[PDB]
Parts: sequence; structure tokens; C-alpha cells
Amino acid sequence: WKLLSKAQEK
Repeated sequence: WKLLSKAQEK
């Protein structure tokens, strides 16, 4: 999930 992957996609 984007909101869950955003942590590594900053």
C-alpha cells in the first residue's frame, strides 16, 4: 500500500 510503502518511498 502506498500509505504503507511511503515509509520507503519518501
